[PDB]
Amino acid sequence: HHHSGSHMMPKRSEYRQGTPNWVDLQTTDQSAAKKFYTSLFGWGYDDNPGVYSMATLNGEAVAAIAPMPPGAMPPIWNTYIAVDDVDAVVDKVVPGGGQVMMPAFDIGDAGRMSFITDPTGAAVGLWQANRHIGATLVNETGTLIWNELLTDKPDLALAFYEAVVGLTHSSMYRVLKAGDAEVGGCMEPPMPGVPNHWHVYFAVDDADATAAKAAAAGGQVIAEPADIPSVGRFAVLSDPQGAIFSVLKAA
Ligand SMILES: OC[C@@H](O)[C@H](O)[C@@H](O)CO
Ligand SMILES: [Cl-]
Ligand SMILES: [Cl-]
Repeated sequence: HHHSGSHMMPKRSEYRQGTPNWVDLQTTDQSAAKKFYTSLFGWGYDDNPGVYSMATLNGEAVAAIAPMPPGAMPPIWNTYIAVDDVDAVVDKVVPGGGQVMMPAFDIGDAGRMSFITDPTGAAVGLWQANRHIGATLVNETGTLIWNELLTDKPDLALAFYEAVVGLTHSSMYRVLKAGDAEVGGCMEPPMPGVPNHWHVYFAVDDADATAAKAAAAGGQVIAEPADIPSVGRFAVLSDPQGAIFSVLKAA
């Protein structure tokens, strides 16, 4: 890991524990990644001292792009889940059958985080906010719309998130809940050779158009645009550096 009123706009100023709160990209070429994600999503950036490049859209923080640490590596989109007391949560990880990959530490005055794996090996950050809460805009076009745990052992994984952050779920595909709020999903991965991981979806107006634009911008279409019944339409894409993520047009 690199750190080593119902109709209102979906602004966020707070995250309940268990809610995915943030995604960031660690990459081999920050400059190039910036241009690519601008091409797809229209992001601007605020560089903060390497440099952590905060992606912005309509005056709101939506994600970030970070440089790699030493060692080697394929670029990756990281997911973070909000927690009230990261130290307390971390204390439950090993008893719950997971691993603490990166022990808890303070990131400037942004917050405090740990990087863990669940018992199925899917990695996720635990984020205790100080100055930085996470995304201040979600769901809208160009922003984070869904976080999905792709794992070959959903119930085992989800028992762990219940024990450690209090996430519950219901089946319909598993929809994850932090209290009464739906905050993400979980299912078995699409193909052999896909590691268990937290998958990142950004909202788009037209999955097909975005997929075409991705290829034209030097990325790759990993899974061509396809419909998910009653949900909408998605494509799985790679940026030109190799980082995989999906785009979703919701119906
Ligand atoms: O519960 C708060 C979350 O931000 C939800 O509004 C998003 O839809 C999760 O994807
Ligand atoms: Cl470039
Ligand atoms: Cl392609």
